Amino acid sequence: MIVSDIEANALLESVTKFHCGVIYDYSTAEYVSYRPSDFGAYLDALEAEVARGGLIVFHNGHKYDVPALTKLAKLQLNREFHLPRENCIDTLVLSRLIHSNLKDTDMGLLRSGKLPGALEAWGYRLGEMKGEYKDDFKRMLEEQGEEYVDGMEWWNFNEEMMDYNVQDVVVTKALLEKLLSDKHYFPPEIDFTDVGYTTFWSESLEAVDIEHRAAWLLAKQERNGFPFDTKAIEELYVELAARRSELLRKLTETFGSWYQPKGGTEMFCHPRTGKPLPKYPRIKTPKVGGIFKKPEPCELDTREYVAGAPYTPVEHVVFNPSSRDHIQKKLQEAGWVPTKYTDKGAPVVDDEVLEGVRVDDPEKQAAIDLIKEYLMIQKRIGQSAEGDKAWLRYVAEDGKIHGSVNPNGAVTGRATHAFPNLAQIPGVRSPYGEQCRAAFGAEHHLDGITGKPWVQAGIDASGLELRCLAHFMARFDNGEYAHEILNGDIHTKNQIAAELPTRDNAKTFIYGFLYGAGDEKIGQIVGAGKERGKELKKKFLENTPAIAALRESIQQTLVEKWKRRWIKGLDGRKVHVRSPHAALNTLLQSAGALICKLWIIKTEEMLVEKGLKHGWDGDFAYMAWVHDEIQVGCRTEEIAQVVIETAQEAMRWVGDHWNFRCLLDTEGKMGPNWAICH
Amino acid sequence: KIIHLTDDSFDTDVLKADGAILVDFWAEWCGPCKMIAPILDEIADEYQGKLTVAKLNIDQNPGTAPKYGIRGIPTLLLFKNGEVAATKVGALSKGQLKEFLDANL
DNA sequence: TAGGCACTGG
DNA sequence: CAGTGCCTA
Ligand SMILES: [Mg+2]
Repeated sequence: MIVSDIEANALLESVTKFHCGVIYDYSTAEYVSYRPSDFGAYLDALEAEVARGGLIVFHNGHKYDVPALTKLAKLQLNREFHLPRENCIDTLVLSRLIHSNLKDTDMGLLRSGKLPGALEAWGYRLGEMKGEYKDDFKRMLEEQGEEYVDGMEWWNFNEEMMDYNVQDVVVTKALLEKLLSDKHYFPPEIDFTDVGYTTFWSESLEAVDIEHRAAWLLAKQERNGFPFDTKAIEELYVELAARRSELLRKLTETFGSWYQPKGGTEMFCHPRTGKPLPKYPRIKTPKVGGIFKKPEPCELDTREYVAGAPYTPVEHVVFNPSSRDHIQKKLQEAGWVPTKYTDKGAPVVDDEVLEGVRVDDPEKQAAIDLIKEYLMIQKRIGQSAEGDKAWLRYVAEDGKIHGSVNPNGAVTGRATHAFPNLAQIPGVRSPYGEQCRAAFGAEHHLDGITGKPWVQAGIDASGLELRCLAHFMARFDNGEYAHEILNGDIHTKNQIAAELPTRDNAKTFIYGFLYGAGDEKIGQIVGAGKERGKELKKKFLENTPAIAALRESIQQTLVEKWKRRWIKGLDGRKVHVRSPHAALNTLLQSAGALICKLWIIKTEEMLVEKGLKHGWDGDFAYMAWVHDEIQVGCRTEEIAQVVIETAQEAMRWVGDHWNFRCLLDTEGKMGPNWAICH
Repeated sequence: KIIHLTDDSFDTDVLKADGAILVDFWAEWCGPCKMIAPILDEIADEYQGKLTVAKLNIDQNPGTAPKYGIRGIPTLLLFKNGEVAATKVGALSKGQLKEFLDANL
């Protein structure tokens, strides 16, 4: 087993030069540095570990080091280099599994300061290295009277860089051994720093293998990217901006500008007593100025001020439809009586309240809808074009958006998305959603050989969360709930229980039940907010004893205040639980997350087994995985049909693999883009 | 006997009135404005026949002040034949104002 | 819409 | 950094 790390001249996307690398070999207990002219030897060493059926450990190697080495070997040495997935270990991936209850800077992309809770020490250091190196470079130059350029520290190899490289491997080795010291995931009787790859995966907790496979596949998904219709979004941008201006023109006419205090630097005090008046806006008292400037009658002073005469400095302000403060100011002045305020003390003005607001003036009453529309349009513009993370700012040269994915960003095993967040694109049911979704599609990628548009296969797991509930209930109801889902009407069944009016309300109720929603959210489904919210849940459980039995066995496992602060996930991993009340929900959500994770992994492995190649230079390409659905780009319709049926096969395999008490299914849809494939 | 203007009446009451007119741009929430207010009441009485004192609350009539800039309040503008002849900003004393007026009148 | 990401205002 | 919206049931 070897631990390694490399330093190169840029992020994966534009890297062109290997600066150096370091290898620590457990078999020799020695660190070896490789400088620029040793690139070839570095590669030879990695492949030799592979020849021995060994393991290579990197920190974030799955997303950077491994693919960057393949890219660099080809560019600099005209060599084909492809480390197999089976021989690689990623301490970042392992940390996210073992310390899933903690957040991380995602390798320095996020400001540690904004993250909640504590951060794992070794991991924190690794993620801050680049910024740290940049600060040492910046200094050495600033000390030699030499100018600094934004990112020149990464242009050429140097000994300071080499030192950081070596430090990286020492810290990664420390992290690794710390992770491996966790007996829950690695049996104590085995020295995992002294075994072959097959033994490492087979003898460690199943979750270890699943997380590495998920990370490898998702790294490939990121590199694939999601084909994006830049031109269409630009046209959408023009349309949105025009409607924004017009809405602004109207609203600014309806609500005119006004003045507000600004720049005051002196407390206003009652001239009579001298009593400070902190409530009154700040004033300014001119030190110079007079009626007739300093000297037969003198000359009049053309200045606007007069020494000692105070005034309140003010600035002109124009109505801003995006300012909740301005909206609140203008509406109360119309006869609106704020019913709900915030904790920081302030009128609550979300879209909900704006809908209930009523004012006498008919024009101001109608303007509220214009304000609502302005806020929504502002939302669409920020997301697609003007925000810092706008889609138009992320489209790469290959005409695709390569959004990032943290495979295990949630403690339940659920993944998170960012840069940009491709799991928050407006749905087809939302205003402008159809245009937004149609812009992300396999059709926007023209085959490298034939120029023909690719086709899209959208696959979703069917009612996964409910089926997971059925599965866990089987120990108590012997599969009754699961049978009703597959061959009956679970919703009307849930309606009769908890006694509800519409069967659609049953659905609303259950889907909210699975995602531990407060009693309040339950009430709003009937129209008794937070009131019947306690009654409903209770009546449901009463008529569905298997669920109450489950909740009870779940809490007995945790509460003795705690005998254990986690539940065992489907692959054996610990899943932190915040409160006993959340136990069940955590259980269900984790089951769904892990089933979908293993599912997408098996789906891709089966496709490859069938002879299909993963990549734009191949037959299919994973473009997006959003909770329970995956969107896959396919070179031909025939392939898309194969992907759809293969995904169903993979899901059944997963249900059988984990002895699931409820049958699992998927539903697939073929089409040119995400608007049609959802 | 002070003239309480509105945006709609400003043009006629000020820019077309005969003689000098002292306009006071103020706000209810301004300490300095509340200070000079009673002073304005007195000047209006003592200069009756020689000067016309007018007031414009900028919150009730937001369309006029912008036309003259106004960076602070109270802003006292002396008009003559529909044009600004003199301007002072701040809560002047009855004396400084009396001096400002006599000097400009 | 519970959890995350991200935006605009001040 | 506060107040919100957008996704996912
Ligand atoms: Mg590195």
